[PDB]
Amino acid sequence: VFKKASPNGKLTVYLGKRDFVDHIDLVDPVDGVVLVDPEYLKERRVYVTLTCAFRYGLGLTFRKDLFVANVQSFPPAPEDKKPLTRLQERLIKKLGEHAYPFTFEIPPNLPCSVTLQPGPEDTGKACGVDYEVKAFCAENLEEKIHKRNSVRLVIRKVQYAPDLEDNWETLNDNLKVIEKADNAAQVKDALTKMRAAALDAQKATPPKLEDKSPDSPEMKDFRHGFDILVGQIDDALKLANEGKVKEAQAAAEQLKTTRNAYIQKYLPTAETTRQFLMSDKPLHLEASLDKEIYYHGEPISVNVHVTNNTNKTVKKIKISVRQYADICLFNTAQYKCPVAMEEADDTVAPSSTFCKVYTLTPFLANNREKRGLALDGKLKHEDTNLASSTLLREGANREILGIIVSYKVKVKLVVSRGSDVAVELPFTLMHPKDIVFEDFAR
Amino acid sequence: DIQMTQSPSSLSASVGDRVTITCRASQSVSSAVAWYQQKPGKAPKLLIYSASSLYSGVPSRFSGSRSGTDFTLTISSLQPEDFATYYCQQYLYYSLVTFGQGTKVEIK
Amino acid sequence: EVQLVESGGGLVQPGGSLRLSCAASGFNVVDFSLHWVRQAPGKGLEWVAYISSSSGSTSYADSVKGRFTISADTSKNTAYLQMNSLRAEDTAVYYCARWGYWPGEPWWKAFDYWGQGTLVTVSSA
Repeated sequence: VFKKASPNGKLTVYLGKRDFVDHIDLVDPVDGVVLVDPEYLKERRVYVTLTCAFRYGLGLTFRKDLFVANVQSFPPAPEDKKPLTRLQERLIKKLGEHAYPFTFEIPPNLPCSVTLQPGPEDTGKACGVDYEVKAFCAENLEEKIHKRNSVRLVIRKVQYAPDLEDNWETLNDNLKVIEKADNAAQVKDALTKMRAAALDAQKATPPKLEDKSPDSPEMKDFRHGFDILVGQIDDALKLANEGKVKEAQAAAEQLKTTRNAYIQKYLPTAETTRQFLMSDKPLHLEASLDKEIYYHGEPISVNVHVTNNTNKTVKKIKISVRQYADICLFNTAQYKCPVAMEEADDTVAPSSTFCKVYTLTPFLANNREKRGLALDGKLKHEDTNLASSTLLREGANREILGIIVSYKVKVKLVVSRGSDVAVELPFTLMHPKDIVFEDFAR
Repeated sequence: DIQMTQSPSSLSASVGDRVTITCRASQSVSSAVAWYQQKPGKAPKLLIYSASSLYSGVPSRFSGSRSGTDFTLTISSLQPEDFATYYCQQYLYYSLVTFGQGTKVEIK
Repeated sequence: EVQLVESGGGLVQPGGSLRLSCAASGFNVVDFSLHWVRQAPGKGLEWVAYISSSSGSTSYADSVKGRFTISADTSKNTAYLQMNSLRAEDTAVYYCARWGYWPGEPWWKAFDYWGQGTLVTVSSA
């Protein structure tokens, strides 16, 4: 596992992990074993703690810290508390008669491990939320600490993303295969696969209506839509069985219409309209995101639909993915940092219709040099990426959370000369869901 | 064609014991699995449809569970009617129906 | 009540023809689909063919693809199966089964009501 000794290496702390996942019901407990020597503890006891520390920049740091967790393990049993776990008990396999363990628990609504990025000349201040398991030995809790008697680990809490999206992806690939198919066999196989995917998706529930009742009217409408979709798949499959491939392809093209019906109901969209004087008709703009939950590094494709009847041409399209970070503290300020920018010289004739799909990807390596970003750890570490979006409170408090991180996509249209019309699409970025010893030191 | 296979080709159990009968799909069939109990020289009877749901009339000591593409059935066997061959059918589409090789529950 | 009466079996020389009739009572054929499920003696059940009277669509099996012919009759609640050039592998007892339509529970309940079945045998002599 992982270990780390004090500057006076007479006190060694082990842990089963360095990163702990947040289950909304209950975070995993912290299991560890404390190895000491009673001779150096002639009249003294070893201590363990856990705090949700706050950092900035006696290191010239302002602090607003709130959590306490106490389990002392010398002797290990004042009372036989022992809510034991398998690895914690088995860790005595190689450890002698001084190794007494500990067990901790984290509240299920604490903020995750987020850290803002400062710099020599930064657009934002330095702040962060991080956890620490600190161990030490002295006569009592209130006694002054010392550096030759301390081990201070730093652990991390991570939220992982929560079937319908996979089913829709399968349907999209099967539809493309259907369009590109040339014989009846591939058509039939694709139709079978999409029928299975559509049924499986109909068995599921959408994220937006989760709080509503299972028998609520919205769920009825959703299942009705998937019923229509499966019926159209059935018609295409029957035509494919008859062998007439072209009619099957048209019946599959009808699935485009039913998918368009589903999208405007259950996917992020936005539409703003603007008009000017000395004209007759206004300008209309629309955009849509394919999905809501995104994975770090997964490209984001942004549909753009534009129509116009004005007397002005437009040759510019700008698509961006913008950071948004909150600081729920006394220094309250708000931030916005484009993580990925896009530019094309596409066409807006005075009277014409345009629709193309553009793909973007927020990535830290290309976007590193700017300051004030939102990260989840030290930049030097390999497991450090951008900050996953702060899952909003389920009606809980906001001030105590500290740092809220969110993402949304902007599409801008550059009005020609003789504001610039824009839409926004909120979305979500998240990470996808004997003993050998090692050192904890990062 | 979606293929159905029953692994425990023969089971030996007595009255009152617990019996489990498995099935494994070769392709993703969202539920769409039904189990039939074929008595010696009699037509099949519908026990469990939708891969988990019960059909009215069938006794209550019958249940199923789906995990990925693997389907299983569980009984608390009684004397008169729970000793026969059981089957596993996939019914995704009208012209895709394939039945599984049966399994027999003898008497020890 | 629901009863799937199946009749029309017998012994036929190789290359001969037969007409297997499946009569239904207690429900009209215009509301459900009708299949055919084989059973070889000492083997598992096998799918044969089917018909749906709401669309006239029929599909057969890879073993009897070019030989059999299925046709329904709404006014009599019977769906006819036609045997042509019966081989030796078709010496199996045949069942008639009913399956519901897509929207709703009936599709999910696959083959709720079967038939007693008729036995056909193919031998040279």
